[PDB]
Amino acid sequence: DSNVVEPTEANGKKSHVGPHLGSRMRIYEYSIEHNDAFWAEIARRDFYWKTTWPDDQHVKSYNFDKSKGPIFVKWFEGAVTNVCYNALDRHLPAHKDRVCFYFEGNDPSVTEAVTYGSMYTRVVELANVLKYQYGIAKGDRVGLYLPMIPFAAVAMLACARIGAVITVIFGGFSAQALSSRLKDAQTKLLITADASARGTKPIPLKDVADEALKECEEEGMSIACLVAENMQSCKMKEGRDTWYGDALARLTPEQHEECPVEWMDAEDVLFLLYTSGSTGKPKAIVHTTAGYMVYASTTFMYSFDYHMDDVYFCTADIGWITGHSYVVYGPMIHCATSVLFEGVPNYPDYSRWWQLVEKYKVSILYTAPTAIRSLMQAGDDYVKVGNRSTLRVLGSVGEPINVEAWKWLRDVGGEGHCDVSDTWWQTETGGHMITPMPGCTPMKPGSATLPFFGVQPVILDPMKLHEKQGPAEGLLAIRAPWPGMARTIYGDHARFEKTYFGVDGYYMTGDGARRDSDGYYWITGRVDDVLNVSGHRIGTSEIEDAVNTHPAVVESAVVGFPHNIKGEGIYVFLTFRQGTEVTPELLAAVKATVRKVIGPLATPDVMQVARVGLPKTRSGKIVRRILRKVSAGQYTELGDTSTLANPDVVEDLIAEHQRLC
Ligand SMILES: Nc1ncnc2c1ncn2[C@@H]1O[C@H](COP(=O)(O)O)[C@@H](O)[C@H]1O
Ligand SMILES: [Cl-]
Ligand SMILES: [Cl-]
Ligand SMILES: [K+]
Repeated sequence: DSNVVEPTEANGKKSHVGPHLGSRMRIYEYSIEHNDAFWAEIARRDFYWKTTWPDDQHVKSYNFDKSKGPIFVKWFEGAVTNVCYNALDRHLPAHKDRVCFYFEGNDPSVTEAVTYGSMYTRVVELANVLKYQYGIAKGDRVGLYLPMIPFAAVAMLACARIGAVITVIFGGFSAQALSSRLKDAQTKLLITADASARGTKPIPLKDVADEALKECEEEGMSIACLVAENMQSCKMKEGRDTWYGDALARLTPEQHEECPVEWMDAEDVLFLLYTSGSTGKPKAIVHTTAGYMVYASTTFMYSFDYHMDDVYFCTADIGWITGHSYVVYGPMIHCATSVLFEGVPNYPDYSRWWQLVEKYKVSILYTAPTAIRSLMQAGDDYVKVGNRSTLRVLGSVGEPINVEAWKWLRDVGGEGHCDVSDTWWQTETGGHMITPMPGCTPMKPGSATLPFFGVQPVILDPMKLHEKQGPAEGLLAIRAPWPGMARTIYGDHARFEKTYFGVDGYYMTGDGARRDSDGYYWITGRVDDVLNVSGHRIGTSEIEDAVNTHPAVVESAVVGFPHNIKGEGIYVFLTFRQGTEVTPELLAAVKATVRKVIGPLATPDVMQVARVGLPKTRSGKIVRRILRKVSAGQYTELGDTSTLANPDVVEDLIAEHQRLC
């Protein structure tokens, strides 16, 4: 095809796989036909095991078919390992002087090169604080509410080292959203920081944590709080709250040097990550130890073709799966040199990421289509002042990338001497599932291209629910297990089977897709009422619930709409009680309610008042198709109105939307 972009010659010569698609397809075919041997050989080559699994030929067991029994997946069962030891200890002493993180703060005068040796010291100190001052035991839950600073990685690895289970709460979440997660995960300890800064905006962290802990205490939980000094005179509750500096001082000197490793079974839980579904409140996706460890690290190495002479920079936050797999765990297990950045691409100005690229000789950069589009809007002058000669791989994650942004990323940001890895995956898959690999994969802008090693995607007919062969469009599903797959939903396996295994034999992704005549996949987006807003998965029912907590609100309906920067924006239709004085202030207060309940990531982009009411059937069900079409200006595609109790409303909905948009 004419839209194919060939991999660069230089990347082809460097590739772990090889210089042409045949090289990839050789390994892929083996990884499907000899799936157990493939993963056993990868596992043996790339990771330390205290104890190996008993049989290379059977490293997985599973059931994808509800009629046979409960759904389950296990990998490397019988093996013993530790994630911290693989990310940190095994790299010493040879690499003690290698940089692990080139850290930069929001303020560009705040910088630190943190070596693997220094990370070991930091992690050993914290692990001992958790063990001997908090009595954190194997399997206990620990919450993290942290900015993108070295201590965030340190805390994730320390918890891994002692077998604690982390649940990371994105620093953008509100106090109520943090509290809900702490309660549901039953965390014994919260680790946070005094505060951070994003651009000119203060990011309170401990002050937010204070309200959240107060909420948890009103519900009878007892949660201790350990606070890192990032910027302060934060309110510290006596007996509950400790400064990390005061904890460090209570360590004996040899506890700055040694902390024993908890040796973990393969299916021991590593972390819980709360994720939005189509219904109900967000639920925690459960990842265990060995299979996730293997999958996240192996995708890191191949999807980005990471070598030891590469310098890697992922712009994603630890509050999301991308920062778990591709900021902390994956990169450090392969002993990568990474850039860790606390701030934003536009502070001090829009050259900031390019200043980081040139300063640290970044060769692999992993970011999001929404960020690329904002840089595009900002103007190319902010890119072209920077030396980009070291870049050779650029990655895109979290939402579909339009052809214009792809081309701009590669030919402006990467100066035309870069391969682009558009990686499709989700929280539930642990790691990349469909992705280009640099040097060996011809690229089609906008396509994730081919399945990762060991992955068998399919297109299911939305009607017949069987596999469709050849070029086809339908539901994207995976027909076989891979080591990184989530093992359950915390406390709700029933919902897990319902959500992902409604079609016996398959993992249902929740995404739509088209596979073309070359076998390349094109992901079309969620097929359920889940939005991807600036790359962030968020459920429409959660936003409606938050909107409806305002006392003036009678009812709301939330839909996504196309957005030229964010990919998808948040559109709110709502009705107020009779007599309400509707002003921009009131609308702003309803937005603030959403931001208090959830956080700024859920901020409504458009608020439309249904002066006559929402379109509902005679049974009271809101007809969401009308609202989706109206919010997108697709006035001609509204569809059926014959089941509306109130067909009079349709004219107003269009009229008002035209007024606004
Ligand atoms: N490369 C991509 N192309 C298209 N959609 C993506 C891509 N990566 C992530 N997504 C979307 O993001 C969802 C997962 O969000 P999360 O679980 O938060 O990582 C997927 O189900 C997709 O809808
Ligand atoms: Cl040990
Ligand atoms: Cl290497
Ligand atoms: K996403």
